Amino acid sequence: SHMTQEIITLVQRTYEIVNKVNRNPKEEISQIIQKLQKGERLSLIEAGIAFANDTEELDQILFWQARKVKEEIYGKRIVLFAPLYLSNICINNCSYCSFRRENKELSRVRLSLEEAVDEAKAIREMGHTRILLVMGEEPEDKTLSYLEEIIPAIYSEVDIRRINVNIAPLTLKGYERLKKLKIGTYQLFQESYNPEVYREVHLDGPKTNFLWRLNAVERAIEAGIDDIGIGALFGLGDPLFELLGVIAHADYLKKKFGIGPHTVSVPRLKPALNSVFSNDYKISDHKFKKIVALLRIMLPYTGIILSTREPQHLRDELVELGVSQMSAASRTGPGEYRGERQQFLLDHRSLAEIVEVLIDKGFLPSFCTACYRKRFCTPDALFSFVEYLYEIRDKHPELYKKGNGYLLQVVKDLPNFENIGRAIEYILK
Ligand SMILES: C[S@@+](CC[C@H](N)C(=O)[O-])C[C@H]1O[C@@H](n2cnc3c(N)ncnc32)[C@H](O)[C@@H]1O
Ligand code: SF4
Ligand SMILES: [Cl-]
Ligand SMILES: [Cl-]
Ligand SMILES: [Cl-]
Ligand SMILES: [Cl-]
Ligand SMILES: [Cl-]
Repeated sequence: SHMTQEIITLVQRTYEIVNKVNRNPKEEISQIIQKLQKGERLSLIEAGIAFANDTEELDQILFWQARKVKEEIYGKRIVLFAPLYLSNICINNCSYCSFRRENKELSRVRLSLEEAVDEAKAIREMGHTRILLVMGEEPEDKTLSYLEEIIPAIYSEVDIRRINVNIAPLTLKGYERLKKLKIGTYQLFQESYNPEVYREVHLDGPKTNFLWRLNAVERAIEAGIDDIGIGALFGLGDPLFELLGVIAHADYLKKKFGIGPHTVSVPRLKPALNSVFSNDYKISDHKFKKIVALLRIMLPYTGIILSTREPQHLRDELVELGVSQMSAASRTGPGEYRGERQQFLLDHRSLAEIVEVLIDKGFLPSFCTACYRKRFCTPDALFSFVEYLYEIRDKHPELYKKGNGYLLQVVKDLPNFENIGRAIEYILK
C-alpha cells in the first residue's frame, strides 16, 4: 500500500520543519522535556529538535530516559559478535571506504572455502558464536554461489549459532536464494538517506542507485527473510537528517509488513585507507550519545548495533544508553583471525579483556541471539555466558572465577530464577 519513496518526502518535510523550529526552540524544548519526564511517547519532529539542540536539562533527561528504557527492555545485557570479512574486492567506489575499486593501494583477497572455514574456527575458539559475514560487492550470481558453498560449510564444520549477513542489495530471486542458506539476519545499511549527499559520496558502480538500495530490505522481506538490519553512516551528511531517516524507515517497515527491523546499526565515519572523502560532518561524542539515546527511546524493542570500534569508556557509556549489540575483538580484514588488507586502520584487542571490562561495568555479555525478535528473558543470556565461561576455564582461570561470581550475584538479584541459579552452580562444578 505504501512505497519507499514516501519516506524521503516525509523525512524531508520534517527536516525542513525542525530547522524552522530550530530558531525558536524554547517552548518546544520545554514540552519535549516534560514528555521525557512523564515517559510519554515522542514524535519525529520532537526527536529532531531533541537531537539538534544541546542544553543541559534536555541532554540529561534524554540520557536518563534512554538508560531507563535500555534497562527496562534489555537489562544489563550486551550481545557480542565478530565480523568475518570474506572478501575486500568490490565493483563500487564510494569516497569514504577503503575497499573502493579505484583505491589500488589494497591487497585484494577473496577467501577459499578452507580459509573462510578456518576463520570461523578461529573466531569460535575465541568464544564467539555469532558471526557477521561482510564482503565487497561482486555480481549477484558470483557472491551468491560463493556463499551458497561457504555458509552451509561453516554451519556444518563449525559450531556457529548464527550467521548474519552484510551483503550488497540483491534481486528477489537472489534473496530467495539467500533464505535457503538459513542465515540469521540480513544487514543492509542505507549509508545515507539524503539523495543529495548519497549522490555526492557514491561515485561509481551499482550502489550509485539510491532507490535500488533503499527498498532492498523490502525485497529481502517479501522473499521470505523476516530478520533485517538497517544502518546509516554518520558523518556523511547532516546527522539530524540521517537520524530522522532511520526512524522513518523503521516506522515504514512496521506499518507495511507488521514487523519492524530487528537491528539498527549506527556507525560513525572512521579513518580509511586512501579515502578521498574531503567534505565532512564531525560527529561529536556527545551528539553520538544523543543519537543512540534517541534511537533507543524511539525504537525501544529494536536492537542497536555498534559496528564501529570505540574507546572503552565511551563504548560502555553507549551500552548504558541504548546499544544492545557489539563487535568485540573484531578483525576488519579478510584472513586475519588466523594470520594493508583491512577496511579500518586498526590495535586489535582480546575478547577476554573486553569481557573482563564489561563484567566489571556490571554488564552481562551474551552469545545467543533470539533477543526479542520473535514477536526480561535473562536465562538464555545467562547460559550463553555460562557456556563462554566454561569454554575459557583453562585459558584464563581467574576470569572463570570472576565470571562465576558475577553470575552468582545476578542470580541472587532475581528471586524468580532460583532453580536457574542451582543449575548454573551445578554446571560450574
Ligand atoms: C564493507 S561494507 C559491506 C556491505 C556492502 N559492501 C555494502 O556496501 O553495503 C560494510 C559497511 O562498512 C561501512 N563503512 C565503509 N567505509 C566506512 C568508513 N570509512 N568508516 C566507517 N564505516 C564505513 C559501510 O557503511 C558499509 O555498509
Ligand atoms: S562501501 Fe561497501 S560496496 Fe562500496 S566499495 Fe566499500 S565495501 Fe564495497
Ligand atoms: Cl542479530
Ligand atoms: Cl580503549
Ligand atoms: Cl573491537
Ligand atoms: Cl581470548
Ligand atoms: Cl587470567
